[PDB]
Amino acid sequence: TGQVSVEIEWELQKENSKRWNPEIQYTSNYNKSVNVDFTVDTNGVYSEPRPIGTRYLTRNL
Amino acid sequence: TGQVSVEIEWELQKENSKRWNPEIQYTSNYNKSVNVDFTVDTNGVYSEPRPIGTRYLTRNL
Amino acid sequence: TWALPTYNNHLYKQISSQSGASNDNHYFGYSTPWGYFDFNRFHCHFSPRDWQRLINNNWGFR
Amino acid sequence: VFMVPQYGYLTLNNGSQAVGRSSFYCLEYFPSQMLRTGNNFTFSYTFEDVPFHSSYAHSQSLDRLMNPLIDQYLYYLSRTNTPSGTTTQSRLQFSQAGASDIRDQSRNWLPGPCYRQQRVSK
Amino acid sequence: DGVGNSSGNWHCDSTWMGDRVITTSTRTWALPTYNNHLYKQISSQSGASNDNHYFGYSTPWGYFDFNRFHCHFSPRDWQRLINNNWGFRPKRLNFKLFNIQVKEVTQNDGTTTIANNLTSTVQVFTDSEYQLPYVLGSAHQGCLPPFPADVFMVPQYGYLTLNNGSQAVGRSSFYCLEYFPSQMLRTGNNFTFSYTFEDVPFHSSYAHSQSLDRLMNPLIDQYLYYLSRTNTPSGTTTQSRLQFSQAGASDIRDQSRNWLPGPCYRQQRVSKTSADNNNSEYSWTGATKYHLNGRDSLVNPGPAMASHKDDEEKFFPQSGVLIFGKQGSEKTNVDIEKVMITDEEEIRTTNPVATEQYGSVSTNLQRGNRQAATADVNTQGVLPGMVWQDRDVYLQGPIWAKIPHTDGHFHPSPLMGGFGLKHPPPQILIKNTPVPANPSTTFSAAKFASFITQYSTGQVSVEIEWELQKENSKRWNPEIQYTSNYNKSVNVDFTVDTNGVYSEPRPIGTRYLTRNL
Amino acid sequence: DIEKVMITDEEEIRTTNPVATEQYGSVSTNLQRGNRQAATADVNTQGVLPGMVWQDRDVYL
Amino acid sequence: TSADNNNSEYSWTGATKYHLNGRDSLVNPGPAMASHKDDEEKFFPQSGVLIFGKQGSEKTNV
Amino acid sequence: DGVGNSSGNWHCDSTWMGDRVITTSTR
Repeated sequence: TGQVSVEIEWELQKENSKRWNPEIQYTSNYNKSVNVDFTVDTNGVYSEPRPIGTRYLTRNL
Repeated sequence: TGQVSVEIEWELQKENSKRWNPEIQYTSNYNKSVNVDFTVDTNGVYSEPRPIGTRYLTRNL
Repeated sequence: TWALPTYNNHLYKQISSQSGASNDNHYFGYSTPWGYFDFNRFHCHFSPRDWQRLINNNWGFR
Repeated sequence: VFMVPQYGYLTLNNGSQAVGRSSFYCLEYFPSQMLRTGNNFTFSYTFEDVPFHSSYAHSQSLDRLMNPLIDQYLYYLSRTNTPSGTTTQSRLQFSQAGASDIRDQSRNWLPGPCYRQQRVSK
Repeated sequence: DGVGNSSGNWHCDSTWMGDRVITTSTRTWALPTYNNHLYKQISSQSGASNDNHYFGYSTPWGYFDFNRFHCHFSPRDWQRLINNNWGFRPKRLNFKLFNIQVKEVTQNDGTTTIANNLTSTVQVFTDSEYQLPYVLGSAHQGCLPPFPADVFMVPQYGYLTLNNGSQAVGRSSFYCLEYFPSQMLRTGNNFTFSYTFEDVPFHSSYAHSQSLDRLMNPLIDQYLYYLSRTNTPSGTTTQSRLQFSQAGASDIRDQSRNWLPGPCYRQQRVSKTSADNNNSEYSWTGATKYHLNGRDSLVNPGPAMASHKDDEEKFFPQSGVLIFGKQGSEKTNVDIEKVMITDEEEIRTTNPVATEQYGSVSTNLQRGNRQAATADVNTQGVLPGMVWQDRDVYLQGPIWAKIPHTDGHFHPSPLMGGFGLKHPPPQILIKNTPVPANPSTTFSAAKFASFITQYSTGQVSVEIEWELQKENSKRWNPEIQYTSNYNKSVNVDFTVDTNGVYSEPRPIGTRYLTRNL
Repeated sequence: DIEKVMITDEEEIRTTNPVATEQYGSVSTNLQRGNRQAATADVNTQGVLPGMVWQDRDVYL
Repeated sequence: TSADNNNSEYSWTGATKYHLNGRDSLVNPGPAMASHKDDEEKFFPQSGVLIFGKQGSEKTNV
Repeated sequence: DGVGNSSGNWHCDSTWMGDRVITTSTR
């Protein structure tokens, strides 16, 4: 047994949009729930509730 | 008559949170509508549909 | 782009509340031929997207 | 396109009438640059240092700042009287606040000032 | 250096150098594996009243706290400090974790076998950036013990976030402590780090010798007039005539004064003698409280204000003072003799009495056909010109507290007393690294549950440097100092009994020297 | 009518700021004793007291 | 004006005061606040203003 | 160094620097 550690460096292409109206972003729901999303429950079991895909910002063709 | 132009420089305090679960952000609704939010209608009348307040990110006390 | 008329026909005027007005609503002042610029509302400088960019990402600004 | 607002100001008043202290200002008394077509007017300003406006909402309430697992070491007045046979007798009893009685934990801080309002519903 | 070379040397002495004091204290600690190495979500019980709801998490991490004064000062050291100094404050601190021990317990067959595990490690990290909820300064248990000999058990870290009753709102924050880089230690390693406090005002260790109401010269009259008498006799029936006078020794209550006492949020008054107190359950219904988000929360201790007027040592505010427990006191519903109730008579010169109303104010415009009426103020907000004294700090009392990160805090000195720091000493979190037992030879994606039982032990040492404001009084008659009683007793104060149990018999507050206003 | 305006919402500052509609707290107004029950009164207006913390009003677009 | 004022000894019972250590002490002058509204130069606070004596005024009950 | 000296220090943080991000994770 023992520890393993992986580090990765990622480059980014910053969003530069000049769109006027507000875009769509990813937000956790404001409403109350017995468990918060992406967190251990009463028995200590982490769980990813939904799949998150990278496409929320929009650009023209 | 004539043109007026005002420029302002604003300083920012970048969010540095180490929270694990995803935070709440401001997003326009995904659903279809006869008018998009924050845009001129059929007759060219711009309109701010809802008030937007600055408090969405969360920090501890 | 802005447009500026000639207010008060180029004359300073003294103005006050109406005799009928309740005591809470009395006032006395002047109206001037001058027009002023104001941009004290936030949307004057930020566009909705710009505003979105600002709130989502920053803890503070000034 | 917008229309420039018209400037006016209010000073002291005694009802409709204006008291002696009231100030009348002639705007022209101030030097003002005169522009013709093909001229421009620019000027620059730097704000004073001011505190950043918080664009965050706290994730922890003030009443809840303590650790749920460990009890405090300070005591509070839990129960003022205790049963004595059939009729209850005045006896003071103290306890240490814990998760069970969070409302009673000792705390360093107090909420913000309040001037109360009336409540109307949508 | 090596497995068999000690990481550090034990240090416990207080050394005084002019106006500076360094107090070092070393303790041995033990750290279990909390929550079986699993983060857990915790909340109040369905039955719990709405005032008692909460939602948060319990973490496998254990933290160090030393926010109690006796952790650093010995009773004699404390005596030296109060008698001699008008003020003091913390300057900087040094913290060390050395002689780390990790052991393994084999509990098969009803007999427990404990043995070294030189390979296993402890993860320690300091939250120097304050991205973790600060659980310090809430007067929790587990402080480095007052007595040096005692061994203590490291507290377990947990935190509370937003909640809507039992349920947790969307805004609630879940923090993974591991997400923070934490240095890993083996036996024969050490962890040290240093911190320097921010400039803060000295905590007054003096009690004023002059009351606020009395600051004037007894011999000379004022030159300002006050409304002495509103009406005067006119034959048989008295007539409305205004008369003015200059206040003097004779009518001291009337002298004009520049200053006002400190703000007051009023308390309920309960007496140490059972007889006086009313026979009813007013512990909560009669208590002074504030409201946040629909939850009534008891205001304890509350704004600093004297506990009792003259000759009323018998009384004390319901929740307006600190109350420490005598050694051996249980958790729930102890009798009065089992606690120690603190006493704030010192601040009465400038601070109101918690039980009494701040003042009287006139509420109606009088006239010929309407008598002059006034009403009491039980709650006065700060007004310009007020002066007050912050709450006292005791040997068993808290040292500091994190000022909440908000737009506005006014006079942000912790209400329990202590030093209100913006950037307080960072929380130190330590957790045994989990070690997996014999795994199954065939692969399985499910997470492990069969860890090797472990606990770690070792020494911890904290040093703090304190600055002093030496007493410079030119008073003629002798002052009041703190002295142990001359009389014989079966046990000396502040010492282990026949069975080796250290015990602090009484609370010691810093205010004995006196200065003028 | 109400539908013709937009009413702002300050739920964010509730963690440290009182609820505008509700009273700040309760304070005891009489000295109890054997023959006198313990009574308290609500405070609808509390001035700043030492130790208070609060959040300034939000700014909107 | 003597007439307006009520015919009673309210100099102390009716006065605004604060309490320190069980002693009621008159709050004079007290926090700065205007002495009278418009057109009420006739009135003044009981102990809310400064009062100087004209030259030659005695000590008690002038 | 030795049997009783830890080989490494635990790292898990993501740090953002302009258009670059470094994400480290230890298990």
